[PDB]
Amino acid sequence: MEDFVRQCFNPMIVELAEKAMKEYGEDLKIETNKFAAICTHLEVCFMYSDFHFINERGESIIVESGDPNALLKHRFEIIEGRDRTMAWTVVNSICNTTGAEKPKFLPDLYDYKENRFIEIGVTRREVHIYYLEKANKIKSEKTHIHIFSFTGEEMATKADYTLDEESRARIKTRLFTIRQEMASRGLWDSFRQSERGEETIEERFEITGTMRRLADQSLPPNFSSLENFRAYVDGFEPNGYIEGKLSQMSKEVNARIEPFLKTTPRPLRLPDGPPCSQRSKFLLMDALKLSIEDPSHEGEGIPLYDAIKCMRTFFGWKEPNVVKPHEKGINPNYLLAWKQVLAELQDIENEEKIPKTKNMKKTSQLKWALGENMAPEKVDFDDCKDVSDLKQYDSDEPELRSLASWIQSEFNKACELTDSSWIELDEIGEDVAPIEHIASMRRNYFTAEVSHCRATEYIMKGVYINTALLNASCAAMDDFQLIPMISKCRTKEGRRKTNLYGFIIKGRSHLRNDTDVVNFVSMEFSLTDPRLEPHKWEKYCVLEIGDMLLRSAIGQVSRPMFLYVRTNGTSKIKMKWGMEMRRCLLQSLQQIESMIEAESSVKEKDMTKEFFENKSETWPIGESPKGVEEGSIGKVCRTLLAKSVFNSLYASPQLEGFSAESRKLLLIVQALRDNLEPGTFDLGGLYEAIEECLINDPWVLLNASWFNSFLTHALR
Amino acid sequence: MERIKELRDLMSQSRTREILTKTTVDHMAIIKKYTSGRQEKNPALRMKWMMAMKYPITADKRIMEMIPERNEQGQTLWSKTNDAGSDRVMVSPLAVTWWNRNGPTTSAVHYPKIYKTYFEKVERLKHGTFGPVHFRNQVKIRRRVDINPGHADLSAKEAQDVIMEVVFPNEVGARILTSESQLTITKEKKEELQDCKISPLMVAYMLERELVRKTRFLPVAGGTSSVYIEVLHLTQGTCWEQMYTPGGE
Amino acid sequence: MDVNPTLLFLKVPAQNAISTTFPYTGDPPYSHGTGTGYTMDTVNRTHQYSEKGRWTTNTETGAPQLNPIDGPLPEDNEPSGYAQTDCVLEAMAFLEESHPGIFENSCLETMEVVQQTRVDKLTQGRQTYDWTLNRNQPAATALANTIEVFRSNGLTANESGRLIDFLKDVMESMDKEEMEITTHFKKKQRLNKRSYLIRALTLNTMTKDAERGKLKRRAIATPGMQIRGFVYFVETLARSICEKLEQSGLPVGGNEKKAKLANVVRKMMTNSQDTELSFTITGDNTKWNENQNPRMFLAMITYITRNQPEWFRNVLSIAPIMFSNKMARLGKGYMFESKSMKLRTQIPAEMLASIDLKYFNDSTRKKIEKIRPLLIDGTASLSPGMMMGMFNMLSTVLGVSILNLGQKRYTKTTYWWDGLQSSDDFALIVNAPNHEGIQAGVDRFYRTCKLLGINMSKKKSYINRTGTFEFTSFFYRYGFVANFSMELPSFGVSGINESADMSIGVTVIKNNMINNDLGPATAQMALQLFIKDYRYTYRCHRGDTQIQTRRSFEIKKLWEQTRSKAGLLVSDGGPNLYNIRNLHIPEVCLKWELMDEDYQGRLCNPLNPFVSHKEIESVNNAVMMPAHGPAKNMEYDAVATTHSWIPKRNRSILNTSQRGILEDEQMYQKCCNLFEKFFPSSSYRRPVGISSMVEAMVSRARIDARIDFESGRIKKEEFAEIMKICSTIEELRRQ
RNA sequence: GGCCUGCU
RNA sequence: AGUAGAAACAAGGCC
Repeated sequence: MEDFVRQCFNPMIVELAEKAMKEYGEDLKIETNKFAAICTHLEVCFMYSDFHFINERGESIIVESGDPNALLKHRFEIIEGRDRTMAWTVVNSICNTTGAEKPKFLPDLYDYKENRFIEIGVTRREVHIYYLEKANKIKSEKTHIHIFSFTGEEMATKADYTLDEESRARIKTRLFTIRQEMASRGLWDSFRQSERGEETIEERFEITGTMRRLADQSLPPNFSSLENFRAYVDGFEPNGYIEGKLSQMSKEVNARIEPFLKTTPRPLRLPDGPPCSQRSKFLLMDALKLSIEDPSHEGEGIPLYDAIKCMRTFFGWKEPNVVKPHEKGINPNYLLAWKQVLAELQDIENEEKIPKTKNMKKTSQLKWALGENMAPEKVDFDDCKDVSDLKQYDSDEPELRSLASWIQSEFNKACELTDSSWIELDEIGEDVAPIEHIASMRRNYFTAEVSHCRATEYIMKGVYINTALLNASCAAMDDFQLIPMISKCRTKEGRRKTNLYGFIIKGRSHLRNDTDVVNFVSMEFSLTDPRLEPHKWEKYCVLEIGDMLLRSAIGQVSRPMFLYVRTNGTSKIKMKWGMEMRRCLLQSLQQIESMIEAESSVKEKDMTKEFFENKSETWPIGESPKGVEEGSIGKVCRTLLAKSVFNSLYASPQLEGFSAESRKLLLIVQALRDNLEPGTFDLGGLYEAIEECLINDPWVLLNASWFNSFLTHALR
Repeated sequence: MERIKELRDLMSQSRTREILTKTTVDHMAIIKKYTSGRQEKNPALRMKWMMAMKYPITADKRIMEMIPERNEQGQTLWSKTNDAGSDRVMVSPLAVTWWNRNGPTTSAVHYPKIYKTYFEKVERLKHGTFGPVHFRNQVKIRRRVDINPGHADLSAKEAQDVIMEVVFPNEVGARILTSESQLTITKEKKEELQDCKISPLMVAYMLERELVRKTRFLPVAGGTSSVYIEVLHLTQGTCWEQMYTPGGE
Repeated sequence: MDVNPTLLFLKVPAQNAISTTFPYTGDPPYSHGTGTGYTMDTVNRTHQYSEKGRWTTNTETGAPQLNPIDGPLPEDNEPSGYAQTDCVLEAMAFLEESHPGIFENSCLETMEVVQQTRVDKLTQGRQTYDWTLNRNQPAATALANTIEVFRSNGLTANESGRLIDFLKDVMESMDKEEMEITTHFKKKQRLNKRSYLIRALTLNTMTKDAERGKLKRRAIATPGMQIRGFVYFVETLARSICEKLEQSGLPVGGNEKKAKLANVVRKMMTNSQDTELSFTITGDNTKWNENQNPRMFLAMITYITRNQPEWFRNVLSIAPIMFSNKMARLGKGYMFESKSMKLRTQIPAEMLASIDLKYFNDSTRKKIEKIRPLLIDGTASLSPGMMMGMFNMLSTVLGVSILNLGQKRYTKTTYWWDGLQSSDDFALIVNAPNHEGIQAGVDRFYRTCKLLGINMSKKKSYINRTGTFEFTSFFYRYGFVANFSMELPSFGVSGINESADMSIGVTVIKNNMINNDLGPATAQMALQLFIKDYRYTYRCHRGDTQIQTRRSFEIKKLWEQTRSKAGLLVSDGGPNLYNIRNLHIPEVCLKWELMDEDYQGRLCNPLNPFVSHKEIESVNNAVMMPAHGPAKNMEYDAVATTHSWIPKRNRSILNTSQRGILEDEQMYQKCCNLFEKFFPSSSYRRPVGISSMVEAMVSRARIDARIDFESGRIKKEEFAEIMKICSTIEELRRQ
């Protein structure tokens, strides 16, 4: 039958009908009479629509061939011959522009004169039944319907026929051409009734070929095919198989509970080796401040001018000389770098306006100090294979180092009060609710407690230094840059003040990965002689740069004044995390506020004021040789803030591992102290897990010592 | 006019012609998401790192013909170098602030009508009345509650057809909404937003947010009302209760 | 006196101050170089935990595979992957018996979803291993490349737009003699059957960074695109199953997890009378993923899908069949340094099979020597067990089956147990009349776990009396206690954009106040610090200050120009009006009534060249990877302002041979923008159909010109011009 | 010496 | 040298 559509109809219509065939997903080889019927429907749609044009009037202009002009409007514009999505697109667009009603089924054409749709259907059966059939299929329709049938008859409601009658003679001539051409073909044994509305399909997902063999190799050891295994599974029913293997399984497979008593836990062993060194990016306990007493705010001002003005406030400069060498570098380079920094600072002082940011010369001194041109050149393996020295990067456990007493004192003095306010908080919306007033009062109390704390000063120092370093690295990637360490505080009298700890020289910072390292050299003034705790300054070079006179009742001290100079490095991640050190304030004060709220849930009243003023209640916050010492809530605030600050400063994988594996043991010990009969399956394994995190970090070793002390004081 | 004209210009060049011809409508989404740009793992680190560069943000090419290349002192506002995989050009953040001090101005009177949820929140809070804070242990029990206080009793898909018919009346397809509540919602949000020119996509998104009901599991103590859950952070705490009555009531 | 914070625990219980034990204020550990060492170590460890299995050689991939299932029962407490098929089938049968109708229903909904799912659902995924280029690429890019290759090779069933048809094409590709791929350096290369099989069965290995809570780094894996559809269907089934199990806690959030934990502890302890003792085990499973054999997941799913259409069973079984034969790419490689000659070199991992061992240290030398026998075409066969939690939900199902197997109806003894399982972590409440009963119950639970290939970490687990325990960093002590140290890293600028960052910060403060019991004063301090960091990050200072920045001039002139300066946004150098009462309001709407109409109009102008919206999914959704958890998405309330710009892209593609991808990106985006202008609903609802672009665009041009004349700007001249231009593009597409 | 890139 | 820690950075590539 398909030979007929090969022969007669034009290409355009046959591929339109083929795409309509693909539309609903049925195959053309099984039933083709539908293809012919609907392609004839589509053909009558065209032949009825084309050759029919309109101009600004009604009364369509009919031309056998559209002449070249702007007057190519089509009388009837076709609906079908398009995908369902576009057919409904045209339906909705016509409804929204023509203000007509939206039909629920697919029309075939639209006309302007009568401003409505045409649903053309030419069926094998006579018209006077198919018409009202499709009419009762369509609900309350104003779209006019018109149908032909092979006998040659026409019909329509309203007795309406919308265009010329010679066109309809055309239609029925086409119709009988179709008819008495099948006459030569002979199809009416099924042509009248060949489609009955079949819609059914079964989804087929068959495993075959290579993928089947893979299925045959992904079974238990004693199975040969997926078919057999699935049959076995379907036939499988529970018949007490877990019990049999449990009985047969060796009894050494057990989870015996070892009781956890007061005498069970042993102190954590600390590693032994050379004392632990300093790792901070700046001096914390041995910092010195040169000040100007200016009225500018933290960010307000220009760095270089402030630094120069602060440094001019000090008199007593001496020619620098080596006091304590780096022990691994070239100290003369550090000396020359310091003198170069001074010289270029003067050079800025001379000229017209202090630059906002200064670049330094790339001398051999800072070329060595900043580690320039030291990365091995990257080459290909095929060119370097016979080199005996060629091997992997050194990948082994870090060097072992024992704890020293300097970190303990540094933390002790990091929780001490100061003679300045190191936090100038921002603005918030004016409090409107009583709860907001309570929150503001609490916040004011904590700010009064923590602002005068060395932890806040360290927070500001780190934030400013890391912000400046990151910005300089991102801006001046190539050229070495000078950045004075600046921090602005407020005195007890209320006068604002600036403080200059020293200088940082940032080097080449072409940082691609988050782990890539930018090297800088840090110089900081101090008065602490490095000849008393040399092991804490393994990586520092310390010079003697001047003498300071601070008013004291013992005449006047006239102390020496040294310069701690070192080469340090950071990374994008480290800079970003060090510039978010202000969340240590959060951590600490959230803990304290949780304490206050928990206690106030007992007594139905806010308990902040008496906690902060009466200072009756105290918490164990340290141990003295006499015994455990307790301090007021403010001291707890400062201690927790210092702990968070040191966590942010000495952060490392060792800290995370020890924190987790020691929190586990802390929970076990707490369960013991709560009389909850705690038990363990392998306590030695937990101890070994904790002890492997303690390698060389001073902070984690101090935490381990604190944990041992807590165990000793606990378990009683 | 224009649209078909850049269509013809695209089809003029062979590669885009092939892309238009062989690519089917269904694959639309795939090729639209086809990109070499990986999704950032650490957005904060790079936002703090990129903002230290010059020309850290991106803007459409049209910026080159509305904002001058430099400001009064000569600080550059935009660059003509296009982004990696787009025709947009990289520009400095000042071009933002500049646009807020001398850029073109319009009538933003209809934004309150579009962003109905947020302005309703503001109105509800502005007329609220606070009360005394009572300090006592709160037994916070976890419950499933509806957070959206303006949901019109419609699901995501249920209101999606409404949203299309309100914004994209022609792409609705087969669906013609039966429920009369949807009829009235369509009528109201059609006559209300008849000429709003913010964007079809944002209008649809905000209509989805407003009409679609959404639910989440939260620790609550008292309240349980939609209007009382948006301020759950302000009325309920660990050891304190703050009596509150939104402006709606 | 020496200060010691830990001594604070002598007065404050450990859980009431547990936040102090979370050093989440410093930089988390990161990996620096290759992850090849970790990948090799994981492969060797997975293979040696199942050493007593039986060896075979796959006839298709030619790789050695180790099957330990039904192997000898363990005789020691060391980890073992010798799961027994009959035991696990019986466990699943008991799970079904205790929950009748679970499998049949879940299979019904899964069948519905599978037969109505679309291909585009695969684009909604993070990095995936594209085999066309042998590298990780965004899910959409890899899917597009694979579809292009399939269409070039003759597999065009995916044009039906159905994920099931895409999987049919994927499987049909397995039986092809020779496929063709494209490489740029374009060159067409031919892949034989075995090479393509291994490329489709392989995984890409990387090192996990930003992982807090352990000293050593780990390795993670990413699969290809051929196997992700089957994984999606299997995980859909597993999620539908677990949603019907109250003992599971994987498909829920955190608060739901806490609620279920409280309910189970109350149920276990309350029902226990005075005579019965109760004990809670806070258990962690050692080597959870390395001991889960994909064959056992195949067994579980084929038991689940019994009495179901065979096509459903086949499509759900394809995934574990491929995992059982999965291969793993070793990794980036190894970098060597020579200090004598002062140079460095980078050898790819694919050379580990043949490269001499003189360059490697003792540990790496032994690892390579042990893993070499499993090396096939630069990748190692990893049949014995899963690599990194790809089947999280099925593992949770197995754990829930173990938990339910002690409902006192199967124990047949006075003791019994229950609890909650979330993959790699569990809490087990066991009750028994005497300590001997508790010991016997825990021993039998451990033994049954060892029969299913699941091991309990004795070093990271402990048992106490009920009332105090831990679960996924949630510490329960007669009621869950807030931590607030897990969410600390999320208190900074997110890094999306100005408005997005502001809204996300305020919303995070609000949420942590609601959930994590953040205090009022602490919340105010957090708001202040966040505002400070936000202003210092975006160079948007108050405007009344003299802080010179790259943006302080325009901000200052805008400040001096504005009359009501209280309405200026913090992004434009205005005061901050936020407070505890205003944390749930966007900044634009909070300052709407205070803004000057000129500034208000300039700010919220639709014609701004900065705002760009792509799809309904990416309107106000921000992907923030939370600390100590999987990547998560958040809805943030924000108004589309001129500050909603999107930041610059990487731009490093210009120096790589893969430079043509940018031109393809630009052309695809131009075509997509044209289509959207032709089809406005393209973004909100993704278009569907089987026609091509130009057909729809030209036909809609026809119709829209027509109707927009029937009322609108068009004119006959223009309408006819459009009609004949449509004809012109038609004949152009003809040729 | 000149120019390109900074998660590809 | 320095940062850092089971492998890396201490710029890369292209002419």
